[PDB]
Amino acid sequence: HHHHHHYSYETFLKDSLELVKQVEQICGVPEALVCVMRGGMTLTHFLSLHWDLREVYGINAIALKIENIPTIKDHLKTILVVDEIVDSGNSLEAVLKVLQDKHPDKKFYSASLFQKTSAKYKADAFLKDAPEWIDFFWEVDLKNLKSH
Amino acid sequence: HHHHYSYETFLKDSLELVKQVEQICGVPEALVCVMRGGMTLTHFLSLHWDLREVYGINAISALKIENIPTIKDHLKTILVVDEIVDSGNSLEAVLKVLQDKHPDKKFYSASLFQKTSAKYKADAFLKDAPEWIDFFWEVDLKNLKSH
Ligand SMILES: O=c1[nH]cnc2c(CNCCCP(=O)(O)O)c[nH]c12
Repeated sequence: HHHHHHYSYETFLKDSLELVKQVEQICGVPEALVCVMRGGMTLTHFLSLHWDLREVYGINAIALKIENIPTIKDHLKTILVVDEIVDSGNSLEAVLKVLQDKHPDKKFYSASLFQKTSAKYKADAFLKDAPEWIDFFWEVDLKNLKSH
Repeated sequence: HHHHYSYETFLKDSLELVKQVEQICGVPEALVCVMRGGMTLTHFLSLHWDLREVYGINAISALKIENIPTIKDHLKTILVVDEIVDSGNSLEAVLKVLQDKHPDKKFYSASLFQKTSAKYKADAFLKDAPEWIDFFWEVDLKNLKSH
């Protein structure tokens, strides 16, 4: 069927620097992050430490219900929503919808490492077109290590 | 003196943490990530255990616990994860609010590092905390940029 793409820790570090650069071009350094769990956790960890951001919020998604919706402090105006891949785009669109409804005065930008060209909804910042089959080091490294 | 905690060491430690946690409470039913320190660790653990119920909580310094999660009713065995226990003050305050808000659930804590003189200790930890540790999620990205 489809060929097997893999995203390593070293590629993640290189791309994260480029992601930082592109986010700063579009909205400056964010004042807070919303991590889409689980996919965005490692990325948002690295980004929040790089930008010295202590305001890091989480949000979950499942025909979609968005769960654990954060309540962002009033003085935070520029928020970056972070996920690792946008496939159909349905989850990210729903996440941004509930976040902006709840906080109409704030500006939410979205960033993803990978982005399907066919997605109905695209992140404001993304680095790479998503192939049909790609796995990530946070998914596969532990078990190959356990297998050895 | 200065320890760089690498991605490779973190992988090996994460498997051992899984083993130690399962010995104590079995496989957890959900995770609470202490942000930011527990983020990457909770990401790897939740994927390893195939757990989608992952919650965040914030401990910011003086000390305030913020963004207290509402854990669903059917989840009873919860693992709270952070990367290092120093004084133990922030983990102790996280557990107290979680237990206060969910008196029906059992919360266990796990850390990679724990300093021996900590006033409050995690249920499960792997290594004594040395004088200072650079974690790869803290330094690798600025080091790559600057070299
Ligand atoms: O060597 C270290 N590297 C990175 N971070 C730390 C910290 C702060 N986080 C620990 C939890 C705060 P506490 O409430 O337990 O005191 C202490 N030492 C180190």
